[PDB]
Amino acid sequence: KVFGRCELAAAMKRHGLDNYRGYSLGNWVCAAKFESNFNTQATNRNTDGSTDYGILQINSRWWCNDGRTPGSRNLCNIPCSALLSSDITASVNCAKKIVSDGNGMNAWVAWRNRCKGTDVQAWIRGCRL
Ligand SMILES: [Cl-]
Ligand SMILES: [Cl-]
Ligand SMILES: [Cl-]
Ligand SMILES: [Cl-]
Ligand SMILES: [Cl-]
Ligand SMILES: [Cl-]
Ligand SMILES: [Cl-]
Ligand code: NA
Repeated sequence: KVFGRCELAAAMKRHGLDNYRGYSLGNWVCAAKFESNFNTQATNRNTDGSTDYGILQINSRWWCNDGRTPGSRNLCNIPCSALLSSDITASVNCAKKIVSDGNGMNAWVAWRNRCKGTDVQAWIRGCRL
């Protein structure tokens, strides 16, 4: 599913992401825009043989099992295909583990390079939340 900006903001708010570990909702929308272009089906293969899955491009080396990433962990305890669902619940629950891990949202390279230190409130402007 390809989400609208406000539709996704509302879904993330209902799943408890607004101010989760201090990150306002605009941060999560900005990250999703630049990671996946708001497309739950996005996949991208990395040089190391790991793959990034879904709206928040969660990586198979640490967070999910795709059956093809040797010596990988599955810290979210989910098949990576669960992250491509139109229901963002599995992605959100896994993102909460990731952002609690010590690096905060710096774990998302697109957030660090394209969202961090920008006016992220702009991503939820105009939305009925
Ligand atoms: Cl947009
Ligand atoms: Cl915000
Ligand atoms: Cl694997
Ligand atoms: Cl594991
Ligand atoms: Cl699994
Ligand atoms: Cl959803
Ligand atoms: Cl933090
Ligand atoms: Na894995």
